[PDB]
Amino acid sequence: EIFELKAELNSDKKEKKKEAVKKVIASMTVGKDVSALFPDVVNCMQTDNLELKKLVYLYLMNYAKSQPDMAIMAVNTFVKDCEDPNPLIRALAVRTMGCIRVDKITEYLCEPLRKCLKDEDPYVRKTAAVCVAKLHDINAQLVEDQGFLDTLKDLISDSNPMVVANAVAALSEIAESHPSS
Amino acid sequence: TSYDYCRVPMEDG
Amino acid sequence: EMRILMVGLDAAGKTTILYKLKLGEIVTTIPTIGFNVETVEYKNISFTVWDVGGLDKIRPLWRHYFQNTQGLIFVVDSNDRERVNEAREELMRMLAEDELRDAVLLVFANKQDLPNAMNAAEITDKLGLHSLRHRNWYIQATCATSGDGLYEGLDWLSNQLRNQK
Amino acid sequence: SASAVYVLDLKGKVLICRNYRGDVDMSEVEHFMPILMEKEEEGMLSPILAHGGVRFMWIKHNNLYLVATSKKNACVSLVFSFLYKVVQVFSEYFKELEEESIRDNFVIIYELLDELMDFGYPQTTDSKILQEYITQEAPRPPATVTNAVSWRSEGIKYRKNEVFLDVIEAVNLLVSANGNVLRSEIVGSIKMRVFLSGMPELRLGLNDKVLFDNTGRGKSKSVELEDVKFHQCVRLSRFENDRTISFIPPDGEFELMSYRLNTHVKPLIWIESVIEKHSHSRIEYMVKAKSQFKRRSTANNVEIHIPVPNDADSPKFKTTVGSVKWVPENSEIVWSVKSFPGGKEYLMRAHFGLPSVEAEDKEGKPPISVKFEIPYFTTSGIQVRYLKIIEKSGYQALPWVRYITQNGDYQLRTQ
Ligand SMILES: Nc1nc2c(ncn2[C@@H]2O[C@H](COP(=O)(O)OP(=O)(O)OP(=O)(O)O)[C@@H](O)[C@H]2O)c(=O)[nH]1
Ligand SMILES: [Mg+2]
Repeated sequence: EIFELKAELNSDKKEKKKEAVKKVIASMTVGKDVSALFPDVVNCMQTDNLELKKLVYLYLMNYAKSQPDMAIMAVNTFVKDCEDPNPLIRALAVRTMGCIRVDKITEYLCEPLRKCLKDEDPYVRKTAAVCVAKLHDINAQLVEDQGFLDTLKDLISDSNPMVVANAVAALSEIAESHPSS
Repeated sequence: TSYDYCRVPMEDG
Repeated sequence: EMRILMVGLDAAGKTTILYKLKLGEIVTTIPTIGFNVETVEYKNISFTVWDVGGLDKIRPLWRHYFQNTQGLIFVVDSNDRERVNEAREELMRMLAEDELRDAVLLVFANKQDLPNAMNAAEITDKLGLHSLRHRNWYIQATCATSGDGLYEGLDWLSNQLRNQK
Repeated sequence: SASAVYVLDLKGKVLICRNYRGDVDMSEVEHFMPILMEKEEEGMLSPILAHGGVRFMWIKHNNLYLVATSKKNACVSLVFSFLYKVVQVFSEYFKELEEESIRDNFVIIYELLDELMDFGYPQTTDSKILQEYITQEAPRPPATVTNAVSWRSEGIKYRKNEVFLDVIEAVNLLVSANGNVLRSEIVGSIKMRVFLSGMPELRLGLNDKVLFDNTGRGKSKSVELEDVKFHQCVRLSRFENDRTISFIPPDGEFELMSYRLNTHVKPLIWIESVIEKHSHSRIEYMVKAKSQFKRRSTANNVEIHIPVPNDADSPKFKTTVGSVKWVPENSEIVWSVKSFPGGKEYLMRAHFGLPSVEAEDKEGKPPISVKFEIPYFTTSGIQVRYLKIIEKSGYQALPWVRYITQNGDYQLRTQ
């Protein structure tokens, strides 16, 4: 029942893995326990097709809580996607990064988020400013140890006020979690 | 809608 | 249109030679916690290459790819004598499965720029590649920064994938 | 500060789901519908339900519940305005939003629920700008998505340059059983349809009372706009300075401003109704509808609803002008007049029966509520004066307007 799905998923044709992952997140929509098919969609993730990678990021976001040890095979792909010339796929990878709620993963993700805060193109900056708050939701002292807050306050003094608005939102999110020290 | 418009002036100098 | 792996202990220059076969550059690469997959179209065969890193927490996650696996390339660590023993142990733990049984073997002596790195005969005797039944194995000395020995290994791989002219 | 935007159906199962923070478990929506059916039978229904530490902000669409769960002290009005904007975005991608649209377009709806909100914060919800890289048919995000002018994509070129305006009135009214007016306010809404090329800086001009008192024309007819709610696009600091309406319009239909003022003028359509409800026998409706406005105007397709009892039978309708259909679904008569000229006074007599065995429960008294529509006429008397198209390129556009008077909740209570 799922074995044909995995066999069609471990193919090499575009139209096979694309219909495979659409069938997967169609079964995820109706509420079927598709958590056991985790490490086979991760193999067919690195594609240049962008309508497909949103579905795989969706699967990585809805099923990293249930499979915490299996989700270690994604960090290289996110830190690869956070250097691509397309800014949409960078901000897509960045807002996919923080929602993965695994404590063992956030220790490696601090460097590309640090780079994307210092990016030029403001779309990925207004994504990464909220992703800082996503990361502070998981481990608060890790973000203070990495020193993102002093970099986060520098986007408040930036122009192009959407990055300013998301940075003020994230800072008000983090300062609510602090004891007001 | 079967209703028709009325043009307005531009500058109102 | 064949899949192929690149496994081995970490910091062995394997994603370096992967992106050297991909583009032809020597890129700055982090220690690969996850994995890389690209393809290299070469001699009318798309070499779909599956590099997996060699960190301690990601070695047991190699069995999740071993369902429907066709080929294998193992890359040694010639310059770390204290870790090549546990690299051989991870290899024989990988070679102790009846699931990956049809794959060919291809060993790359990598990072051949230091004088301390061994030749293409001593690594075989340290690993014991002769006593591996049903393993059509072959060794190759590869220098990562120059790119030598890579196309020869790909050509022997093409002679192993198809068994015809 | 939402946590998980859920979209349910009328049975309570999940049509589509999208969590952001993980502070609310994905099985917490299973406690929504039993809690709603529990609160339904004690009159303590609320848009904010409560399950321990998980609150359920929800709205009701056609067949859909857009539950947005939260755990902490969420900014509630943020969540509800987000949910109605999500409704508007889905109804701008989809011609209707029903159960048949979620399970057939899940390719794009997960993308939208990933794009509109991250970590519980709305960040990009203008649907027309969002049509440019999230399509059902991908390039870089346009510069309009990041720039300060975030509702108008530069590079749109049309053949003509048409500026359409619809200054649509909506008379609210509430007349008590005594025959006196309790509340009478007009909620008007200028609704534009812009077909312009370039980056225009329009300057709409009204006959505002404050602008004329600060101008010096304080003896002509000027509307006292008691409150104005402009769109995002209007420069609000410049409006607070000198009542000036300056903006860069979006591309397509939108609602520019929503003015709201009171009315010391008589109601437009008056419903003088009498009810001879004899017990157990019958009921007579010697209702009349006079039009208090000017003789020239022509109220199109009005529908004067009058609520009847629940169990009426054998109708008889002695009218003068305009037919009567009897709708027992809503349990009311719909005295539909096709064209209702001003100054006239039309009489209508409805006559039902009533069952001789009495009812078991009470009935309730809904109000007489008309559905009128008057073109080319404003009750408020607002007059747009000018519309200065300002473009760096330089052309002449054709600004068109039309005035429609509608109803809002034009209710008249019964005895
Ligand atoms: N001097 C020298 N150093 C090399 C050479 N090849 C690889 N290295 C070093 O070895 C490291 C490993 O190379 P990579 O391929 O980028 O990393 P990897 O082998 O995939 O190891 P993981 O990413 O942890 O899986 C590099 O960072 C280099 O510093 C080489 O030919 N000469
Ligand atoms: Mg690597």
